Amino acid sequence: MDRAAQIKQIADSWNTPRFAGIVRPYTPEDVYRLRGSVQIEYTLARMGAERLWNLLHTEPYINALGALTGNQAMQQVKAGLKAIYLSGWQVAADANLAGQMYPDQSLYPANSGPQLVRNINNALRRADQIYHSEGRNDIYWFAPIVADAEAGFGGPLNVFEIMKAYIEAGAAGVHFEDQLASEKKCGHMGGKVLIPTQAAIRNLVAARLAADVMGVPTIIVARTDANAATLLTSDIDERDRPFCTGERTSEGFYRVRAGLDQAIARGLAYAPYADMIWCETSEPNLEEARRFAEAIHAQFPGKLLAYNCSPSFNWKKKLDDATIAAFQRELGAMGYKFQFVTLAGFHALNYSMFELARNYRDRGMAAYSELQQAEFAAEAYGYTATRHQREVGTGYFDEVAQVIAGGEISTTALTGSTEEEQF
Amino acid sequence: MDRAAQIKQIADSWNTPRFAGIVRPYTPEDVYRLRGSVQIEYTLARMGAERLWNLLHTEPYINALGALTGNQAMQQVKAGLKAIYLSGWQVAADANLAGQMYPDQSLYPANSGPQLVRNINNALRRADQIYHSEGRNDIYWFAPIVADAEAGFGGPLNVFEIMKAYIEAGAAGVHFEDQLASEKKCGHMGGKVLIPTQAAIRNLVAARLAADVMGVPTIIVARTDANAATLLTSDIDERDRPFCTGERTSEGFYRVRAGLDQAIARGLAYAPYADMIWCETSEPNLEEARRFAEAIHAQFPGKLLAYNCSPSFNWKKKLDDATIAAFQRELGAMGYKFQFVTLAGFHALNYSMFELARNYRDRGMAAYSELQQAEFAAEAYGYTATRHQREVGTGYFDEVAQVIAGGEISTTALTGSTEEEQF
Amino acid sequence: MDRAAQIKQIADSWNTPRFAGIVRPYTPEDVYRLRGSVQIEYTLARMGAERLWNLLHTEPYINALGALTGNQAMQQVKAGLKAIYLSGWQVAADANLAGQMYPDQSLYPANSGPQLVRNINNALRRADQIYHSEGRNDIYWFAPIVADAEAGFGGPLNVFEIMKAYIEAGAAGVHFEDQLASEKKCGHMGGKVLIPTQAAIRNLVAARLAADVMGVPTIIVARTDANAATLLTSDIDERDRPFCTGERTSEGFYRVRAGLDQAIARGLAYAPYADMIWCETSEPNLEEARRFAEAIHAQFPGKLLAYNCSPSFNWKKKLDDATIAAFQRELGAMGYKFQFVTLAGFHALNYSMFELARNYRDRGMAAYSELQQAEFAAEAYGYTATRHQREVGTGYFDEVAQVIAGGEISTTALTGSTEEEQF
Amino acid sequence: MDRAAQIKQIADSWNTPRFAGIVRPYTPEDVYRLRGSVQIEYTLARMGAERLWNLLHTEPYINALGALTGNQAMQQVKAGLKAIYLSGWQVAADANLAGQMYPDQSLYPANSGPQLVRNINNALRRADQIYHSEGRNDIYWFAPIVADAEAGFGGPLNVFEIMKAYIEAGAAGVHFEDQLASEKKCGHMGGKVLIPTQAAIRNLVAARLAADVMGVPTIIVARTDANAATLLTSDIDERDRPFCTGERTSEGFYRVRAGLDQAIARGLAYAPYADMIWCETSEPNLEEARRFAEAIHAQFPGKLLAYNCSPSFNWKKKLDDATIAAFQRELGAMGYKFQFVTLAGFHALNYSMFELARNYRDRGMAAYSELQQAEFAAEAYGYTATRHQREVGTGYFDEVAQVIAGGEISTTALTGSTEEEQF
Ligand SMILES: [Mn+2]
Ligand SMILES: [Mn+2]
Ligand SMILES: [Mn+2]
Ligand SMILES: [Mn+2]
Repeated sequence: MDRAAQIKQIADSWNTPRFAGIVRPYTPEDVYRLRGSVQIEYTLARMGAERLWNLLHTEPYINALGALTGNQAMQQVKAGLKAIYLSGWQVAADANLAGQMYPDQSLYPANSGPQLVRNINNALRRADQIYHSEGRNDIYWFAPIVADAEAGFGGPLNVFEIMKAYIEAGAAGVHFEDQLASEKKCGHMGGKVLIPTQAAIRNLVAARLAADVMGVPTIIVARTDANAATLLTSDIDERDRPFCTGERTSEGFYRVRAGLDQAIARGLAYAPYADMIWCETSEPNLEEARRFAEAIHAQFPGKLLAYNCSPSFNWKKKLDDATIAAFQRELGAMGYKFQFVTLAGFHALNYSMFELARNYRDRGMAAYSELQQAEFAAEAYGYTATRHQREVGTGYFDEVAQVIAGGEISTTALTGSTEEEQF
Repeated sequence: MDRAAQIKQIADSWNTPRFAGIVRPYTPEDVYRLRGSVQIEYTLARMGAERLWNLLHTEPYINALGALTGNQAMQQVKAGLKAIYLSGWQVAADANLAGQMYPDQSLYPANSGPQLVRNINNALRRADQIYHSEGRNDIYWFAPIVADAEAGFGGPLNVFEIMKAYIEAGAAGVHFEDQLASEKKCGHMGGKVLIPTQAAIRNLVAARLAADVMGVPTIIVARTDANAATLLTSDIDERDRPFCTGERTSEGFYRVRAGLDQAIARGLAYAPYADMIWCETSEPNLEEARRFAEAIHAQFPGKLLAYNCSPSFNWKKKLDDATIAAFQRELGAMGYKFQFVTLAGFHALNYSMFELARNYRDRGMAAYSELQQAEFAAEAYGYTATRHQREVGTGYFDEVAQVIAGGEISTTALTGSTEEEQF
Repeated sequence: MDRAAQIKQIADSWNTPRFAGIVRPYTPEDVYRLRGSVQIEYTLARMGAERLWNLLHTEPYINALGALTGNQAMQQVKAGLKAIYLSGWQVAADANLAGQMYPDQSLYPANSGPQLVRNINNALRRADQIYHSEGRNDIYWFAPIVADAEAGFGGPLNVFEIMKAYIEAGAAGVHFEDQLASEKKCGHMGGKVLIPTQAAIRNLVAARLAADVMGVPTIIVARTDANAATLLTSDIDERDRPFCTGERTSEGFYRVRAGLDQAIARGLAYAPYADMIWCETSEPNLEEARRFAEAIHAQFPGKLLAYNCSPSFNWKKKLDDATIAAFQRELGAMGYKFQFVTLAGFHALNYSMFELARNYRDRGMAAYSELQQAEFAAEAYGYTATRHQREVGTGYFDEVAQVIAGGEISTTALTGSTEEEQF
Repeated sequence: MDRAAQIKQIADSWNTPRFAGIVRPYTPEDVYRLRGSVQIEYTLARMGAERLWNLLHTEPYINALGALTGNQAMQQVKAGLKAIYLSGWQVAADANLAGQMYPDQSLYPANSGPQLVRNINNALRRADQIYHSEGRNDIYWFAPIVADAEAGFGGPLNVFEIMKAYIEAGAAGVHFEDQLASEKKCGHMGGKVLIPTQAAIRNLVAARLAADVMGVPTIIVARTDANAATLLTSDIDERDRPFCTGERTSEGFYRVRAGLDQAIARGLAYAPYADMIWCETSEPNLEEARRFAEAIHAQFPGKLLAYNCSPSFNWKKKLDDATIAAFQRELGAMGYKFQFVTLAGFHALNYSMFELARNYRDRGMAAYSELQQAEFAAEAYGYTATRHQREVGTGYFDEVAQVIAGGEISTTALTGSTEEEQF
């Protein structure tokens, strides 16, 4: 009976040092029933998961920046960062399948993040294909990507579906938050509304079930928005009543005492279900992170923690230049093994085009010459995109075109280009 | 007869200073027969063509940069550039509906170009919604976009469809080139192939017909890659026979004598069927542009020209600081009223992120600080995206939410945000 | 300061027979503040809106079927139906931008509906382009489409965005229903959850404010699932308190007294905020729809109703042939001016393909030739797709190529075709 | 090296009974150089191509229908067809990412075809998912898909790129035709233009290289339109000169003597670089088919052929009902192991909706109840889609939902649904 052999193999897989901490309130029987008859392979997802787990257990910490194009993810890997962050904020702003500029209010189409992850993996694969074609070895391009699944884009089935989509697109890891989908909001926005703790756990179980049904040890990050969230949908859950002042808004939200206490309560509740815990934060406060991490290690020794080094903070207002300089080392040492500047891509794209565009209006081609000279200078450090035809794969596609002809083509592109003759 | 007015009203619109020197080898009765029973209204396109036309005549010249995201487009407009360039090179590298990193060899889906125009206009539309709600109006958001139609992605029927798609999306001008569509290549790549003059003209006719059928006076830009391309597909056209050496390649291609000679032949053929002539060039050489300008102006005095200040040139290697600085004034004088840096969008993005990522790898939040610190300094020039919640409409959608609510609303986004607290 | 002229124009358009007894809890100045500098024209939306309203005021009733491709819509208009239904259920199952087969649980991307409207309006537009070129005009092609906006896919902001999307696509009417977005099911599935009355009203205001913002009088259709829904998110609304039992579920949902009385409570609550009321129903019961009409008209005389002649009912099981044959004429007398078979596309498509497939396995082209004959015979009833090159516009694009070629062209498609030879 | 060992794995995988008599004008080392550093698994494409090969070699022949929705493909598999045809034509008319209705004139976005293969595999994945959850085995859902790549949509790299696209979407075979890509049109349209035989060969080689790089034995079908095509781009190939009259068109096309001898010249040139050969024909003439099967097998013994049972033929005009009944049986014994009704999807869809729309326009719900009854009748033969909630996976998701809850759930959809009361 290969039914009983398959369920056997599911079970053995579940019972390894990965998953040591974690609870699955479903049998292997259940996963078997719901995964169909043919097990599809998700190479980039599996590789990304295994590589992210190992980095997280073998590095001081993993520091990322959000990317909203493949070209950005590419230059992040070229610089030597070992993981890539997929910001829903950045997706709303400038990269969704509605083609709109959106504030972080869950207004964009739900397949936007997965498609971007798929685009980022595609850029990374072309980089690798190009490097491989030149017999280079100096970069491992399949950087784990950690993706924003917001509040699930609805109910647990919506969670289940987006988890599967992120895996198909090949994400190493996926974060889910405890906000009301109908009213999801940026973590550094007012008006945040919590769901019942049991609600947030159902969401996390749907993540893991999805991941199991795809047969990938995708990393589940449980985020909580409870440190600032002074609104709750329902007082039904015994764990949430203690935080309810017993008053109610004209929409019938329950008012709650937000602060590290409600953040810790949610963190503790979610941690048997999550590979990593994320506590949204009003400011960069190394002390608040020490107390949050202390609280969580108190009952969950060595549980991975992630920290948002948000551009949503005015860093040099909240902190002296020495503390900033040490911030990621300090967060490192408390257990925050994954740290990510969420809106790095937006700020990098918007500021960089503003400075070029404004100098261009003023000084025309002087502005562009200066950028091209900055790009040449940066070649000493790894940068190469100044040679933009090679950068995007004109080299690679020329070699394809030559294998297809047999050496006899008058239409080789990189040969006789301004790139080969002026750089 | 209501039909007779419609056929009269088309004709009247053709017989205006807008179409002063340009030939339509088809009749008002034709446009009528092909345009359906209902006149659909393309506001963004009409506005853009009318303003692109008025600007190219009023202003000394109009310099633009390539946008590949809505955000790049909008920061170009905020920095006071009066028009946006849509590079297909850029669509191919990092912004196409296949989600692939591609060289400039028409590998991406043909609807990628227009989807991006819509996306950009969606962003300028949200910027305009924002400024309007705030009673500001110190900026004109609806900058006209000039878009890459490459070589029409195939036959004249393809040219027809991609022009309509671009007008639907709100392009002000579209540019077609005279490369073989199966073998289309960056203009600065080797191994480019010409179609005959009559085929190149069929494409520009199909493009005006598209525009006449939609009822919009869209600027038509005709590009010649003949300045460098030494391959041609047919010896069929009288005007081209003079350039064929007599050699033929193993593929079939007729070899031709490239040079300013061929470009002038092509430009002069195209000039009566286009609004603006763009001679692709292999170095940023002003005498070459002067020679070309006077050649067209000899026959077509006051005909509009376009110069691609290509990042595919190495400006300091090829020019002294004085020329670079004066380059665009020079071109404007010669009659080049639209000057564009095609790959600006690409190099801003890649350079900016390689530089943030690299500094961030060594120095953690100290690097991100310097970007935030620079973003604040940039406000002296009119940069605002440092306050990123407001930049992308958080404030606009609050107003909408409060109007929907009466005013009784607890889930407002911007009030209570770290953005109001710390900025 | 032409502000005051523009605000006056907004106000006047609101005091017309259209929008008689239609409540807007907002001012013309609010609309002015949100709509932006510039007023983009939505020709199909305007036409469709204006036409659908006239049709509901001059016809015994409009009876329509569900469409999930252009071709389907196209043949519905060819058959003489005057309007088109866009089913979210059908989007779910076989026409969504995730390209997944889903049950009706809002598991698909929220832009799938508006995309499908654009595609239909495209097919219809080409049908029109063809007929116009051939000089025919026995069909008016611009049958208004009524589109499913489910429960807004989230909050009032989610509603406002999806309305505007539908208006860009060219919908005449959009329905919203009073289920929770995260728990949205098919109205004939079990375990539906209502939101509070004040919540549904906010969604219907967001809808209108979207329409006002876009200068288009789009039909708004408030749906209620309160006839069958035994759950509710919150007892906050004074108006809902009567229906609550006081039991709450293990998830916190308040049990309520599902039935025509709740359906009626919601209908009367929504009626002043929508042009059309639709009471979902669990069997085709004329007496039921009589009660419901009497109740609404009791307090809102004239109010247009809409009825789902759902395929989710077994029509033979529930009704004799006499009533089935009378059903739509009876509803029309009651004020159900828009009646629609939601899953007509689904059953037509799956049945037809299964039957062809089943026969083709056993009998090969013997089976296909029966269909091919069935199709010729259908020419008695007005079918023409049997000649499938002319059906999709081979002739029309041939007319375009000729105009382009100046009559020339040795590549015409329909000259030489097996269609001219064999049909 | 591990390099030499990977190069070998490639070399060994070619040196097998598949690839039989198949020339690659490149080395395993070439595939290694271009394939990047990781090799991604492609389960559906590998299963599809292994199964297709196996069917084509063990069944008397495979007969398949066109499909333009997953639902159409679903039902094709359920009625018991062993394979699915993806038709570029159908994609043009009612299934393209332009959302346009198009004639078969290569006017749609190239990734349309691959996007539709994804959707269909998804549909079959959810059917399989359902049948597993109900513990059924009677149907094998993973029916191989044969998809249209037209003329590669451009140069050989466009062929490279769409072949990959088709593989990562899970296509089992892809077909390529020797018409000029910019003038590409229906096999049964006039005005077809041939590319040189050397160029047809590059496109096939491009196809094999893509499949080899993704490491999947995708079935390549070479198609020729040289039976009817009387135009050619270049008289350059020495195999093509014989058929040149020496006349030229104004466009510069070479007139050629079209017919079975030209199609046999193309078939014999292409045979060594394809697994299966396809001669496009103007009528369902069994003699023509024997003369082709013969010409080809004379030099390429046991070469698989494909036949288009085209709906572009008026079947009962050209043949007696005796010959029609026996048509696929005969073609089979001649060696035509793949036989497909290209446009079955279009005809099934347009017929069934026109018929219902017309009946519904006259007799209202009497018309719909006749279809539903016709649907119930069909259950005798395996149809089940009349219970439409179970068909699209409401049951499957109810089980997912119940495993996430652990049995404490009041929002189960089939529980209390009209489907479970009336069916
Ligand atoms: Mn987020
Ligand atoms: Mn280009
Ligand atoms: Mn629905
Ligand atoms: Mn085809």
